[PDB]
Amino acid sequence: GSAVPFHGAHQAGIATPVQDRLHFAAFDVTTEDRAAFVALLKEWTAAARRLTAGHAVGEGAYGGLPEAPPDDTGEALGLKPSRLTLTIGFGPSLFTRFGLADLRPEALADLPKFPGDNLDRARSGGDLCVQACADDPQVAVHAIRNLARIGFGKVVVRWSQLGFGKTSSTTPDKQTPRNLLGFKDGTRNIAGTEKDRLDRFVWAAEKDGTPWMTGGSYLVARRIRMHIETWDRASLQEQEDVFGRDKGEGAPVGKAKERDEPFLKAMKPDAHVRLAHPDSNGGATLLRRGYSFTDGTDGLGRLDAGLFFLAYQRDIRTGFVPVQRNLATDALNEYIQHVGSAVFAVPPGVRDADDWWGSTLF
Amino acid sequence: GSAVPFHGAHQAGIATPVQDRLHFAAFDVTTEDRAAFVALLKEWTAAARRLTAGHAVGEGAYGGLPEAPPDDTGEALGLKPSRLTLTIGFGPSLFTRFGLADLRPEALADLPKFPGDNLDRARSGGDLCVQACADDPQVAVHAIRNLARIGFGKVVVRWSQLGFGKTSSTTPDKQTPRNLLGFKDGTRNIAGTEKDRLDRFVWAAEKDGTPWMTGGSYLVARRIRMHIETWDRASLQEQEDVFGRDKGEGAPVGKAKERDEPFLKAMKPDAHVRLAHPDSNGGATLLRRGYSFTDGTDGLGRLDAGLFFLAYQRDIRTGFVPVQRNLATDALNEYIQHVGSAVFAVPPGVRDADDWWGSTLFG
Ligand code: HEM
Ligand code: HEM
Repeated sequence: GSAVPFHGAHQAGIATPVQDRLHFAAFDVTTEDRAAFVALLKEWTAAARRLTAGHAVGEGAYGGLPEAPPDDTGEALGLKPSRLTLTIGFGPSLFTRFGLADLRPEALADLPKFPGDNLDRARSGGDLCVQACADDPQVAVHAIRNLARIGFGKVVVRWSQLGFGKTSSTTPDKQTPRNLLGFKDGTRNIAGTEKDRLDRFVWAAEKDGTPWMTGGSYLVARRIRMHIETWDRASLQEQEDVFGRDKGEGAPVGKAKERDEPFLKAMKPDAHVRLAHPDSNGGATLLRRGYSFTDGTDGLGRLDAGLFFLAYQRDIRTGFVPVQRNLATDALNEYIQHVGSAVFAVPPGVRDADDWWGSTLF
Repeated sequence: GSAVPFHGAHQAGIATPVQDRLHFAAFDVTTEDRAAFVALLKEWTAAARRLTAGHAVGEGAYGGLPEAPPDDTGEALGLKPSRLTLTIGFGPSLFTRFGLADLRPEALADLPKFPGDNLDRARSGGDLCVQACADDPQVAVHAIRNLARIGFGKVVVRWSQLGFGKTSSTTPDKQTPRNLLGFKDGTRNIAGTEKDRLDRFVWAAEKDGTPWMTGGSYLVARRIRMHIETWDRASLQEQEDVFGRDKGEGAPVGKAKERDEPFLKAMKPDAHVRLAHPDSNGGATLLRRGYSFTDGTDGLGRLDAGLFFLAYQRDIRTGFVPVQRNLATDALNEYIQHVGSAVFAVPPGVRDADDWWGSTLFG
């Protein structure tokens, strides 16, 4: 139930241990006034310092003037911080406003079309995002609700996604979680303790060509539907061949333990792990941080199920793009469909109590 | 603790301790064959015994014949029982099948239309329900996903709702939870410790008129959306006046502590507590066991959030119906809308290892 520090060289919510719950929101900007937008970023930063420490925003949830609406909506009263992190990102579309066109980073690349894509335009894109992660869903909803309220008249919610359980790991010392296909997901990631790998593959550097982004990262979000009727009638051998790992232990084919290193040539040529591995992609490595979702039934007698896939990287052109291109022949494609997509530049950390989200850009 | 016993005179998940998470599903029946349906109830009961003890269904999630589909879909491997309870109920529409029309309980009453209802037919009704409650949401979802799979060809999923209450790892057991309006919710309820009040207000008795239902109960489910952004623009005073309790402590007006008994005359005439209180309703008293929901945002950017209201009672005609009728003028109506509804008869418990869900009805 402890707090995660809000200040640092980088934003929290990336290398941080993965929390149980997600509430992700994408917002579009409705004001043309640069000064008013800056004022919003500062007020949001102040609220975030309170929320991540388990305190109410502004003057509190009660005990003010009877005739005024309370500053905080009150539904997190008496709850612990619950490892709340709040991570902000800026979409490519933001850079068409406030005279920012020449500051759009080259590494914030638009994604190509991929075979099999069926993207819903209303649950794609966005001028900006807030990723709220916490171990308590009520704490995460409270944060998003209060930020949206503060932003009334300057930003609107475009789309949101809740994640009921994690399907990722930045802590290899702890149990790896399972996705809704029943396999462990997160074994070969980047750990929060691997400082050299984070510097090489995740954090943007000064030399990369965009000074304001130094210490930030780039985020790809993909909403992926799972064809669970089709999957659940597949044989055990079929399921294991798709991935290249066994279902029970999650060991590479032929080996005994989860964390034994894969031997790729024993896997089928279209196995997911074989196609996604760094050695198959010229060394390209990602930090995966996604969550499972279910949004009701599909209207055809079945549960809906999916995975909200989140990846962080130093450059979209050298991280997600080459790996997803290599997945064109993946055996997994028979059982999934990408139905939503967004990219964001995630700025550097808030250094201290006088700093604010986006200060290096504005 | 870690597990809740499955066997009993009553089904678990009613009077047993309230768990942190819900997955509620309504099912429609696609078979006309009574024997095939009974076979399904037996298979489902066997699966439920496994699930509630933290074991995989059938022969397991791995290690069988490579060329067969696994019996269990595998996403709960490595998790704990998590206090899972599975509670089954039968809707009025089931009793038009299998020759059961003369065994529908009179206490399983159809609800009247109430003022301001805006019910979505696709998220209403259903022949059957399973209420899955657990501390870990993946344990609850895995239960529903595997029951639906076992039943494929005889039942389909009509509608499904996820919900949340407190997170017990971080929040004391004695603290009342808050709903998404920021008010404490559950102060004056029937507790699972109150054996006599359960016998009076919750469990069906033999003399009530339907022998197969003795030790069962009746469930009303209402999906209630909150107009969150309108509520959040109301003054503190307006919010407190709507309920008749203060927001910080949750005490009745003119009192000091949450658990102080209310003085109804100090509240406004259309305050929610005043209208809902048993003394306003001829002594009618309910067991509330609902969960908050947040599904996402709608097409206008508004939060799709609310309360998935669940009430158990000895008779729908003397429990939910009188109380909800008395809320016709509730000040809360400005901020909520009922958008889904269903009613179920929840049979008695599974007595021992040879018994099965629905045995008193089917024989
Ligand atoms: C519903 C979609 C997906 C499922 C169910 C899934 C499942 C898995 C599983 C079970 C593993 C093996 C355990 C592990 O090392 O984490 C894995 C590995 C991996 N996946 Fe996926 N995945 C999906 C989508 C994607 C996407 C879209 C990408 C990237 C474009 C991706 C990239 C990776 C990578 C890089 C690995 C690690 C390979 C290695 O270095 O050994 N996955 N995935
Ligand atoms: C979104 C919908 C609702 C909200 C936000 C809500 C909220 C509350 C709150 C804050 C209390 C006071 C604390 C407590 O004793 O639990 C309360 C009490 C109560 N509510 Fe509601 N409620 C809702 C809907 C309903 C409905 C549909 C019914 C019944 C048909 C109902 C019946 C009651 C009862 C019986 C009490 C206890 C009164 C007493 O004996 O003091 N509520 N509700």
